[PDB]
Order: sequence, then structure tokens, then C-alpha cells
Amino acid sequence: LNRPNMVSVGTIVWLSSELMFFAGLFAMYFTARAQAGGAWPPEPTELNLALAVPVTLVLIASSFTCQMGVFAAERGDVFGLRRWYVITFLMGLFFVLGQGYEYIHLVEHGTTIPGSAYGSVFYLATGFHGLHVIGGLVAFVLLLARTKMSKFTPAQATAAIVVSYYWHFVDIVWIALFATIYFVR
Amino acid sequence: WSDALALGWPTGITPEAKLNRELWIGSVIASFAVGAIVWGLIFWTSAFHRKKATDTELPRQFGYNMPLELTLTVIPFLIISVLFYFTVVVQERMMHKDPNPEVVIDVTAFQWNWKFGYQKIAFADGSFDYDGADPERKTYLNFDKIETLGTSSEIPVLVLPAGKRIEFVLNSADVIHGFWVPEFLFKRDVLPEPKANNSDNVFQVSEIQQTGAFVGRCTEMCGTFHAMMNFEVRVVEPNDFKAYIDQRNAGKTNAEALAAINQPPLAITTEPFESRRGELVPQ
Amino acid sequence: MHIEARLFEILTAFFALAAVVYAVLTAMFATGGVEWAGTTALVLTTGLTLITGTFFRFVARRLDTRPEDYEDAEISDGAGELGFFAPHSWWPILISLSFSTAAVGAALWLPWLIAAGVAFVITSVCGLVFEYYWGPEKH
Amino acid sequence: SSALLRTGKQLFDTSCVSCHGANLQGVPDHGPSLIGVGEAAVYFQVSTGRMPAMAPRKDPIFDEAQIDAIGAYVQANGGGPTVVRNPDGSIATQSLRGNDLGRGGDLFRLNCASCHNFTGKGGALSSGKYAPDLAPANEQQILTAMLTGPQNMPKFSNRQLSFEAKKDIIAYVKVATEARQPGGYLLGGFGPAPEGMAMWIIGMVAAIGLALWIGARS
Ligand SMILES: CC(C)=CCC/C(C)=C/CC/C(C)=C\CC/C(C)=C/CC/C(C)=C/CC/C(C)=C/CC/C(C)=C\CC/C(C)=C\CC/C(C)=C/CC1=C(C)C(=O)c2ccccc2C1=O
Ligand code: HEC
Ligand code: HEC
Ligand SMILES: [Cu+2]
Repeated sequence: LNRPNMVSVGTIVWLSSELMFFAGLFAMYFTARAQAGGAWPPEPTELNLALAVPVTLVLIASSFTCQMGVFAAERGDVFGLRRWYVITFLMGLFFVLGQGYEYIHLVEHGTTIPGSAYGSVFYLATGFHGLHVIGGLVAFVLLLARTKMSKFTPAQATAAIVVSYYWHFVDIVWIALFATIYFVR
Repeated sequence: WSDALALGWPTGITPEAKLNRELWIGSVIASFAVGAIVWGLIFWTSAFHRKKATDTELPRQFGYNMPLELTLTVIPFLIISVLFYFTVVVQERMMHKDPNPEVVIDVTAFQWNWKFGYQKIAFADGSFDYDGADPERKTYLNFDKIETLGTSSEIPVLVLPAGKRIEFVLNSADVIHGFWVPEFLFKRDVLPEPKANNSDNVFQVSEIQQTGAFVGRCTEMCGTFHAMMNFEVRVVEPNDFKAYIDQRNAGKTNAEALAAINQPPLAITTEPFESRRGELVPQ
Repeated sequence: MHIEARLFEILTAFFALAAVVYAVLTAMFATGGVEWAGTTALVLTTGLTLITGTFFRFVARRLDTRPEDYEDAEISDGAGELGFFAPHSWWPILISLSFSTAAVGAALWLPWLIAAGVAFVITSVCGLVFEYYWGPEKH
Repeated sequence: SSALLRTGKQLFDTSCVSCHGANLQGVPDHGPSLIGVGEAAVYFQVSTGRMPAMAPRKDPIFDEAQIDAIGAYVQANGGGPTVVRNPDGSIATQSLRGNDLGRGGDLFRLNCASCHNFTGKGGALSSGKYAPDLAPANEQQILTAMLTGPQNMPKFSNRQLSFEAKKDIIAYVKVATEARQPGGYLLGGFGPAPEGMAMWIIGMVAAIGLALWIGARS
């Protein structure tokens, strides 16, 4: 029975809704850029492309690690699943820490949320994505803990798969945000 | 006879208002026709009651009449296309903005009152080259020399000439307001930063046929006393208008400048009712 | 699953057409140029429909006909054993109470209440996720 | 100067004249008299964003030298308290801070703590209104508020509370709102209500969790 997977359908449609949420955020950002004429990144702001690219590379690497974990999960092997998902969790935590460090260095040199119109849209566009990353990390921890406490079944496999493409959605959203904020300007 | 088919629309004091009223009456007649036909169909089909003589024979169970679907989907396209054509025509004929008006009023809306400016007068007869102030704009609001300011005890009155091209430039100090004079059959929102919000805060009327007093309301949501932002428009002849402008250039209030040309100095259409608190109030 | 994919594909086509038309017609003939809000909204609505329709198409392209996708199917064809459907549970109301606590702490700016609500949300979601997987107690 | 100040008040058709009148005698409908308060009342009411209104603290509209103008205008109509300036032209920041702390704390507990708190937190008053937290308040703002006595707050004249005592109280407040706590996490600055809540939600939860782990259930 169960020719298509039901948790998969649910996760896909919910990911679509979250795409609409990020649509709202992108609209907020794209407006008020057309109002800043000239040096539209204002008085004190300078983005650090020497630190923005490594964290993106780590995020893509984590996506690849998660896909490898999915491959390990499709065959009834739980230990490879665990290894690859621990690696993915660590890479994601490193991304989050790098983003926080960039936040600190950017806030102690000017740009703040109540300081300018650019700081507000920048911080809201990136912080909600960071929150989604933290949610994905929590999901990873819960999935691993659940694998520890019962026999490995196709339901466990399905859980791994749906968590994986949630992570992939987060990664593609970050790619869009990065391309929009650091290159297009 | 057409006073009933206008559903309460006041007869306009402006040619664009007259055109709008014609379009409105035509559309209302069309909608009444369609609604009457549909009501007739429903009330007719409500005579197909179950007859007691009807045996154990259900109705014809037909369903799925295919060409009727195409017919009833092709006619409403016709009606809506005709209405859209005429709507586009009238809405282009309602926002014209010729470059050479005769009077330019600067309307400013703030928290629960109005302020009018008299920016420029330039009559086509050849006369009345008036001007504005701009020594103090130090950033989007407009300041002039002859300004009519309303208060909670006196309602602002905007004196305008009859039969002249008038232009309005709308600006708000804090929040969104609305500029509705019902006799114009037209209204527009008053925005804080109209340029940074890509809005056209400028609109013109060709002439005002009648004379006298007309009311004006706010049509936004502004806060507590949103229902207490009324104003009045007084339309006089260009001679009374030159008399008023001169009596105002000589330092005089709006009420005195109005009493100088034999006009009631206070608003006769609406009255400056107190900022009320209730009926049982301890006054 | 042909009709689901076809529905979402029709929606995607219409949304993409509307998006591109609105984008170019605001690039021209507009008081300030591109509108930049409705354009983004329509583009990402098209993206939503595209994601869902593409997933459904990929699922349908590698699946045998189901008893509910085939007329002349019999009710004895679906005979078998369906999935697992949860009986009674009290974790949803606790999740809702935790989320409401965090929401009240965000409405009235109280960071201690926000943190307590977040911790309660984590705890109750853990309880919901582990409910049918805890083993017997090890004594 | 006083000329742009009159324009500051008069041409502020949105802000000033509708509530108080161009005579500054006070419109009976909207606003009080406003004839005897000096530049101190203006500097407190406007720089804290409480003035021109439609009453929590907000960000001020007028910033650049059009506050001191309106203050000089209000003062020129009728005398009153003035803003304390450093002998350079600016408004005093460090010079307003006193050196005596015990006296400042005694006077704070006697005259001020009854409404706000021991350490400057907020307080609850009757029928709605409250007393605010004193952490976001500036030092000239403390001085001017204590001089003018805003809504429901008593007016502490300079003849009943000397300027030296006011400086000591300012010092005590700025030290009580900026000092680290040598005990751990500050639980809000109130008494044992946060402490009892923390006990119930942290300590007792940890204890009952340890009991659930160690003991058996059946
Ligand atoms: C069981 C019953 C009380 C026996 C009655 C027998 C008979 C009727 C005696 C007559 C007495 C009648 C007439 C008067 C009653 C009042 C009187 C007896 C009070 C004396 C004190 C004493 C008896 C307390 C009663 C028992 C006590 C309240 C137990 C409640 C807690 C138990 C049941 C488990 C709670 C589990 C706990 C770890 C999780 C809850 C976490 C938090 C929300 C607890 C709630 C909570 C509490 C309990 C606080 O005390 C508190 C104090 C300050 C700030 C906040 C809180 C707070 O949030
Ligand atoms: C009608 C709204 C309103 C507006 C707008 C307004 N005032 Fe007020 N003002 C009041 C009221 C009412 C009070 C009394 C304080 C209270 O009720 O809490 C007050 C109090 C004051 C006080 C303190 C009075 C005292 O005795 O210490 C000052 C100073 C003041 N206003 C100045 C101004 C100035 C200057 C402007 C123009 C920039 C202005 N206000 C605009 C209504 C207003
Ligand atoms: C309960 C009566 C009461 C007393 C006594 C009192 N306060 Fe106030 N205080 C208030 C109220 C009410 C306000 C709010 C003023 C307003 O909203 O306009 C206030 C406002 C203030 C502010 C303004 C804070 C801000 O951020 O705007 C300061 C500073 C202040 N008080 C200091 C003091 C000092 C120092 C003392 C002791 C000399 C004191 N207060 C005594 C009730 C009181
Ligand atoms: Cu209004």
C-alpha cells in the first residue's frame, strides 16, 4: 500500500507556503532600495565579501553531506545516517556562528536596526533565515534522538528524507538572498 | 425622474462630475435590467412545485446543455468589454491636468484640521499675477502667504472663483487623510510623502458652474476625531474674488475678508461642533 | 496523479503570464516605474505552484495506476492495510499553550517570557515527536 | 532666535497654537496655561518626545536647535526654570553628576523610590497611569523633570530641594541604573515574586526531573 508518500506531500506544500513568507520579506527589501538614490548602501555600511563567501560554501557542503546521509538512509543503515547528519549539523552550526560574528562586526561599526532604512531590511532579511536554520538544526537533533530509541523502519526513512529537503529549501533560499544582497546590490 | 435613478448622487458642479453622473446612471440602468431578468427567472422557476399528481417519476434528469454554456459565457464578455471601454474613456477625461491653470490651492491635512494656501493666481483675461512665499521650507509641505487655517472652534473656508480652472496640490503632515467634496463627485487621498510613494497628489477641475457653499469631509482613518475634519468651499464671482484677495493681502482674517464682500463669515453648510464627550457629560 | 499535476500546471502558467505582463506594464506607463511589490509576490506565487506541480509530476511519472485513479476499479481492489493514524493525544493543546505564551511575551515586550515560551515550545514539540517511539522503561 | 522661535510655535499649526494659544494663556479645551514654565519644561517635554501630542516616551520631532529656540520663546513670555549649560555652550552631561552618594540615595528613598522603585524601575499608580523606568532617561532630563513635575508627578522646586541635593540624586540614579549586579542574573529588580517563579519553574522542575529519572513509575 501507500504508493505515494503522505508526509512528503505535506512537507512540500508547507515549503511552498514558507516560500511565500520569504516573498513578503523580499518585497519589503526591494522596496526602499528604489528610494535610496546613489550610494544606496548608506554612510557607514560596507559588506565583507571575504567573510560572506566561506559560509555559503560551507552551507552547500552541508547540503551535499545531507544528501549523502539520505543515500545512507534509503538502505537500512542507521549508523551512516547518524554520521552524515552529525556532520551536517556541525556545518550548519558553523554557518550560524559565522553569521553571528558578521552581525557583531557590522553592528559595532555603524549599521543597526534602528539606525537606518538599510540596516532594518538587511537584518530582517537575514535574521529570519538564520531562525529557519536554527529550526533545521533542532529538527536534526530530534531526528537523531528518535533514531536512537527504536528499530529503524520506513517511517524513520521518510522522516530523514523530509528533513533533508527542508534543509535543501533553506539552502536555496540562502543562495537567493546572498546573490541578491552581495552581488546584485 | 433621473433623481431616483441616481440613487442619491448630487448633481455635479463640474463638467467632469456631470460626465461621471451620466456614466453612473447608464451603468445603474444596465445593472437593474440584469438583476430584474435574473430575479424573474428565479421567481418563475419557483412555480415548478412538486405536484401531488406527479407519480413515481422523477424529472427528466437532463443536465449538460453545451451550446447554452457558450452563449451565456460569451454575452457577459460583451457587456463587460463595452463597460470597460466607456470606463477608460471617462477616466482619461477626468484626469487631464492642462499645464496652465488659473488658481493653484495647496491643501495641507494634519491631525484633525485642514489648511489652505492660495499658491498662485493667474487669470487668462490678463490680470492677477499672484505668487507664493517659500522663505521657510527648511521639507515637502508647502507654505504660502495667504493661508486659511481651521481650528476646533472655527471651520476653515476655501474661497474660490466661479468659472475658472482650479488646481489642487495635496499634502499631509503626519498620516493619510481624504479630500472629498461630494458635489465634485470625486475624492483623493492625502499622503505624507507623495513623491516617495509614487502617487499623483495634484488634480484639476475645469470650472465651477454654480455659486455658494459646499461641504467637505475626510475619507480616511486618521484617529480619534476623524469624523470632525469638515471644511467648506465658497464659490463666488471673480470680482468678489479680487475683492477678497485684496482684503486678505491687507492683513485681515478670513471672516472679516468675507464680511467685507457681504457674505456670511462663518460656514453655513457645516458648523464647528465641539470635540464632544457624550450626552450625560458634566458639560 | 495526473489531474493534480495538471491543475497545478494550469495555475503555474496563468500566474507566470500575469507576473510577466504586470512587470512589463509597470516598467512602462507607471508613475515610478516597476512596482517591486506585486511583481515579487506574483513571481514567488508562480514559484510556489511550480514547486508543487513539479513534485507531483515527478511522482506521477514513476507510479502505477492507483485504484482511485482508475474507473472500473472495484472496492475489493483497495482491500488491504492503510497507514498509521494516531488515536488520542494531548500534546497539541500544550504546543498551542506554549506558542501562545511566546506570542504574549512578544506582544508585551518581555524577553524572559519569550525565552520561557520558546523553551516550552521545544519541550512540547519533543513530546509530540517522541510519543509513539519511547520504549518501555528500563527499571 | 526668538524670531524663529515665534515661528517655531506659531507656524507649528500642527503642534503648538491649537492647544495653548498664541498668547500662551491656555486654551480651555485642549491645553493648560503654559505661561510660567521656563525653558526647562520645554526641554523635558520636547526632547523626550512627549510633546506635540495627539502618554509614553517617544522620539522627538524637532532636533536641530529648534528646541532651544522654542524654550527661549516660552521663557521670554514669563520667567521660570532654565536649562543648565556648561560654560562652552552645550548642555551639561558630566558636571550635573554629584560626588555624594549616600545622601543622594537617602533623598531618593525618601522622595522618589515611593513611586518608581529602589533601583529606578517602574511603578503602578491608580486608575491606569503608571510611573516609568528611569534607565532611558538622560541627566538633564532627570534634572528638568524633577524641576517641572510632569503629569501626576510632584513639582520639586529649587528652594525646597537644593541644586546640590539634585546633583547628588542624579549621581545616585545614574549609578543605580548602570552598576553591574555582583550576584548573578538580575531577576527584574523586583522582590521575591521573580524569585519564587524561578524556584518553581527551574529548581523544582530540575528536582522532579531527577526524581523521575532515578525512581520508577508504575
Ligand atoms: C491539597 C490541598 C491543598 C489540601 C487541602 C486540605 C484541606 C482542605 C486544608 C484546608 C486549607 C484550605 C481551607 C485553604 C487552602 C490554602 C492554604 C492551605 C495554603 C497553605 C499552603 C499550601 C497548603 C500550598 C498548597 C499545595 C501546593 C499549592 C501544591 C501545588 C503544586 C503541586 C500540586 C505540583 C506543581 C508542579 C510544579 C513543579 C510545576 C508548576 C510550576 C508553577 C507554575 C507552579 C505555580 C506557582 C506556585 C505554586 C507558586 O507558589 C508561585 C509563587 C510565586 C510565583 C509564582 C508561583 C507559581 O507559578
Ligand atoms: C492638545 C494636544 C497638545 C499639543 C499638540 C501640544 N500640547 Fe503641550 N500639553 C497639552 C496637555 C493636555 C498638557 C498637560 C499635561 C498632561 O495633560 O499630561 C500639556 C503640557 C505641556 C507642557 C508642560 C506644562 C507644565 O505645566 O509643565 C509644556 C511645556 C507643553 N505642553 C508645551 C507644548 C508645546 C511647546 C507644544 C507645541 C510644540 C505643545 N505643547 C503641543 C496639550 C498639547
Ligand atoms: C508617584 C508620584 C511620583 C513621584 C513622587 C516621583 N515621580 Fe517621577 N514620574 C512620575 C510619573 C507619573 C512620571 C511620568 C511623567 C509623564 O508621563 O509625563 C514620572 C516621570 C519621571 C521621569 C521621566 C523619565 C522619562 O524617561 O521620561 C524622571 C526622570 C523622574 N520621574 C524622576 C523622578 C525623581 C528623581 C523623583 C524623586 C525626586 C521622582 N521622579 C518622584 C511619578 C512620580
Ligand atoms: Cu481625517
